[PDB]
Amino acid sequence: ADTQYILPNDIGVSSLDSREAFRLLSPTERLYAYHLSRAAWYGGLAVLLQTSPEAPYIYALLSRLFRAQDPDQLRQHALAEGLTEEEYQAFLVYAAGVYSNMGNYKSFGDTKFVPNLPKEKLERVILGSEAAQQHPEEVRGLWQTCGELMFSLEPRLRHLGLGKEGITTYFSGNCTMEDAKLAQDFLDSQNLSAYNTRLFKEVDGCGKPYYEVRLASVLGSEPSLDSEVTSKLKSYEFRGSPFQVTRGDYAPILQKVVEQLEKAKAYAANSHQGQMLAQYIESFTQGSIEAHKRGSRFWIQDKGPIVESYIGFIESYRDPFGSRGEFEGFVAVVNKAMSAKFERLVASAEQLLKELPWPPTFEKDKFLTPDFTSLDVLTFAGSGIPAGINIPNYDDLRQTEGFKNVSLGNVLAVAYATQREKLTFLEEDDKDLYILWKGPSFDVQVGLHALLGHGSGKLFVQDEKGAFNFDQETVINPETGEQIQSWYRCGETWDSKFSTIASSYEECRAESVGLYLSLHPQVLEIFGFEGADAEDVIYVNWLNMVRAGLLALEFYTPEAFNWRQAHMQARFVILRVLLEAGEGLVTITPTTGSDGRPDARVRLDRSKIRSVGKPALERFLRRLQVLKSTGDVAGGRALYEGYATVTDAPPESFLTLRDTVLLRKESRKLIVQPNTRLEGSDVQLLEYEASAAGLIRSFSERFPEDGPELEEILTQLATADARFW
Amino acid sequence: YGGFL
Ligand SMILES: [K+]
Ligand SMILES: [Mg+2]
Ligand SMILES: [Mg+2]
Ligand SMILES: [Zn+2]
Repeated sequence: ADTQYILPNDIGVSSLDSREAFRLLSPTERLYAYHLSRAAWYGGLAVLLQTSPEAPYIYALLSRLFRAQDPDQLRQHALAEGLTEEEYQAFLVYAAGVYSNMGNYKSFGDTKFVPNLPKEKLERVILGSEAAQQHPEEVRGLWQTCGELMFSLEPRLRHLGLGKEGITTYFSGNCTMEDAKLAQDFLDSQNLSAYNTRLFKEVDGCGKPYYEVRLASVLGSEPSLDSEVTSKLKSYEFRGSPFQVTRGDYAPILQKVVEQLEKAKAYAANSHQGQMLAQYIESFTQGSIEAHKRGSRFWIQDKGPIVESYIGFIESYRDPFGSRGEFEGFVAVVNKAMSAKFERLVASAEQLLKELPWPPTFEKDKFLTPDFTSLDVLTFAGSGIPAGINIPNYDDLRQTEGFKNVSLGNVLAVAYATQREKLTFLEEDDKDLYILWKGPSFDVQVGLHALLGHGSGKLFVQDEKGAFNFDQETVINPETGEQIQSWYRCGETWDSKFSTIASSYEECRAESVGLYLSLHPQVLEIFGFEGADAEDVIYVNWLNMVRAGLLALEFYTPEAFNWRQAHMQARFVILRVLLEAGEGLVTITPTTGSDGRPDARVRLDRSKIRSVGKPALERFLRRLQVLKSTGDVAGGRALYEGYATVTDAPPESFLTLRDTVLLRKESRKLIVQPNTRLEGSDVQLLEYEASAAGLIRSFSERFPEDGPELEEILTQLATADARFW
Repeated sequence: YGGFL
């Protein structure tokens, strides 16, 4: 068992396998990947600022510490100061946690984690460290500032979120959901994207709140060559509230980023790569999302590159309101062999879309030749590494230019490690099938999730004039039978309208498409299973889905009635949909484990998957798309938040089950990533041990040129914003 | 859109 809000000493650590991918790269491609990786790792540091008030200080402190003394050197100091090996290991694991999450909160669960050792003992180590002897003011200053928050588990600090009972740095501490809604309405009214923005509320002597919308850029208030953004840099009045649009957020960090983007542009393989980089540079320098969208368009047109990459404020999972983006950047190498199955999935893609439970009027008008590749990651900077990505997120680009589907092969391999001892909530005979088919069924689900999942669906949009992108005269809502009553307007996006459930809603729809189309005998041939093998993959994919729905309860907060992770919430919903169908399709039974502790069992009648499960899923999937397409947020919330409701109602009694899920939960593994170094001419790949110490070393060697400078930059930016929290 | 697990 393991306590909430701490990382266990025996937490799994896996090293990313990137040697063979890197070895295939030409000298030019290596220099390209080198600078892009540097750009990504630089930008990843901003996530610390986007996580918690104390995160940038903690990184700065750990960085100083391990720069003067590596894990084996520090051990000799720490053990001489009274720490046991167990206590030192807890600190190593904590440091690795902060590094891998770019913050002292889990990227997967948004929960705080603290060092599993006495604070006073850790103080002796830090204050007596070699880093402390060399820079006593800096180290004591850092410890004084972030020491308490490093350990504090006060209830309001335990989870990320808006309001008084949660921590967020996307907003000032005094901001609530009301403030976010107001800010979003303002942003939409000015056609300004929330992706690269943060919101700060300050009051005067009269208590009247003033709002600051701050954009992320190198440039500040000073005049620049750009006019599209600088013209927005002014004061506004919106529904009685003062609004000021500023920029300069993470400026010296983004300055490092564009330096490496510029250097990468010297090694671009084609004009599409050169142009997309110049636009990203414009985006990060000026604070223009329009510039980033232009870059994304050029990126989509760069088909099948050897070195694939993307960077910026992309995903909006961590923003409590759900519109602001967290910085991420990745560099990956194309895997020709593993891209085969996904490219033939493209061949039958347009056909399979017609098998989806909604009319073609609710589907994209012009079908675009989709891009689906399997890649090997060299760098994935930010709060975490996904198994697959579907990008860009700009919906207008999605329905005019296209989008890229990416499966991260060497990331998937890390997830393909599950001992049958850890396979909880399954009877014996189901475990065997699970081990055999979890791998292939994932490729199926991920494939459909990406291409036909996120890639399907049309948004009904009315422009500035009364013209629609759909035939409002003949298009009929299949659920109501009436003509289309609601749609998206100018300035409105998926995130802007559905806000807090936008991410989870869409992941649920995507997962449903995958689960739904996994019953198709033809899709089980593109991946090539064909027989009972194909049938087995079906059952396992459905058994894994309903098991994950139970496991999802770890990421629900009863006191706040709040889901903390979009994908897990999505999988719980699907469990609820299948449970709603009744007729003995899926049952959850509270049992007792061999260790005498509370347990549970998930039973799935495989015979009733097609007769009961599919019709229930088909109906659910249809309702999801209709409400999404029509932008029916009220209906969308009523449906989704209804299934996402967690109660101790019989017979399932989920609240009771949750306590069992927490009891037997398994901590997600930490992933160590390699480094690339320049030997003047040649680029070398540096690899590290699959351990906490190894992960620490990988970051210790990650910024050889300007490590101490980044420490000071993060400290400076944090201190400037200290009043907000 | 990212895909975890
Ligand atoms: K979102
Ligand atoms: Mg808060
Ligand atoms: Mg992480
Ligand atoms: Zn997804």
